[PDB]
Amino acid sequence: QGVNIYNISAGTSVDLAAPVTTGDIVTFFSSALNLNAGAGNPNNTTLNLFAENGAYLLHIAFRLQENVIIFNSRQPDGPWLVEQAVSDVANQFAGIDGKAMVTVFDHGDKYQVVINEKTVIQYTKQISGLTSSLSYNATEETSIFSTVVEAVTYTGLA
Amino acid sequence: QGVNIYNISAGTSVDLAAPVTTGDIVTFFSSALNLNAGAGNPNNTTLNLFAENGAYLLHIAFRLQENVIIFNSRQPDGPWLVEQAVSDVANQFAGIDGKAMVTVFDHGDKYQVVINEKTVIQYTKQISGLTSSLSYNATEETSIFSTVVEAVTYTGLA
Ligand SMILES: CC(=O)N[C@H]1[C@@H](Oc2ccc([N+](=O)[O-])cc2)O[C@H](CO)[C@H](O)[C@@H]1O[C@@H]1O[C@H](CO)[C@H](O)[C@H](O)[C@H]1O
Ligand SMILES: CC(=O)N[C@H]1[C@@H](Oc2ccc([N+](=O)[O-])cc2)O[C@H](CO)[C@H](O)[C@@H]1O[C@@H]1O[C@H](CO)[C@H](O)[C@H](O)[C@H]1O
Repeated sequence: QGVNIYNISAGTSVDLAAPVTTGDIVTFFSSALNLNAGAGNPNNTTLNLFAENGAYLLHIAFRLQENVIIFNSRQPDGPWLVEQAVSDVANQFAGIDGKAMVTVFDHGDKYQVVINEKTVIQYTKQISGLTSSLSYNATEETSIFSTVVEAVTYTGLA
Repeated sequence: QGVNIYNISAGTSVDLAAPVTTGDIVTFFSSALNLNAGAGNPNNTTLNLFAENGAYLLHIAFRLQENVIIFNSRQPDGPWLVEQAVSDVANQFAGIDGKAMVTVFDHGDKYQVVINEKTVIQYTKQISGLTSSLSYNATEETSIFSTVVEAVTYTGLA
């Protein structure tokens, strides 16, 4: 078992030293929380788990203006697949201010997403595979998280 | 599976909403790092996993003056057991400044301790059982970590 730490500036991605597979965990840590950020176009912030081939295994989109969190997947150079949506952004974060954490458990055929201590969705995968890189995209203006998001992975758990 | 967050002021402990058992994980996060803190008496900082009966399942002691990290266990109202020691404190933290994280994996008959990304010890348990509370002890003067340490547990993984 191992712990890997990464620092992700908004708009960039990182390649993992250890891939995330079934039974593994990834937690994104934000040193800030701005639920009053400007409107998204349409996203304020997105967090993503990528396959080495470029596929979007899991796409987490926070949209304040639409007050919802979208979950989707997408083949390397393909169209976005079936969107799953959880309504009420601020409710998922309630209980903790000025910071936040987003955790994704890889349960084989589903991705469990947890905001702080709250389970937000049991996302049935539309695309399977090993997560080889992670990303955090947003503008320095309308992101709900800090400029740099810390990612910690817990691998080789199974 | 669930995520639980706790904030631990130095010298206090917290009771877990979800106990940590075999296959589970606990990570202590410090917002500071002072490897130049005053001498310990003999500990500068200790992090602990407790059983509900008060037993010290795992005791992690950081001693700058002795430049070593001690690992031990202790029955509720019993003597300290066999000490395990890893030498060179600062080396375990090398690579990251101003902050740190300490992770403990409960592997059934052993506790794996990881400082940041470095595995420090594969502690063979001297006392088994469920971890029901965690603590972070130190003086506001000679602690190597921040005044408040954030603890995150990942339970129900097995
Ligand atoms: C701008 C916007 O709200 N895009 C949404 C919208 O789809 C469109 C596409 C084009 C236009 N337009 O030319 O005016 C408007 C809306 O709804 C889609 C779902 O039906 C998407 O939500 C789309 O945003 C895209 O969502 C995907 C994830 O599904 C991903 O987050 C993309 O980055 C995002 O643009
Ligand atoms: C002060 C000190 O260095 N204590 C150490 C030492 O044991 C003693 C006990 C008493 C005296 N004394 O009356 O002068 C000096 C030293 O070595 C022990 C191991 O052989 C311990 O390391 C002890 O510290 C205690 O360690 C345990 C864990 O084993 C725990 O961290 C206690 O909080 C700590 O005091």
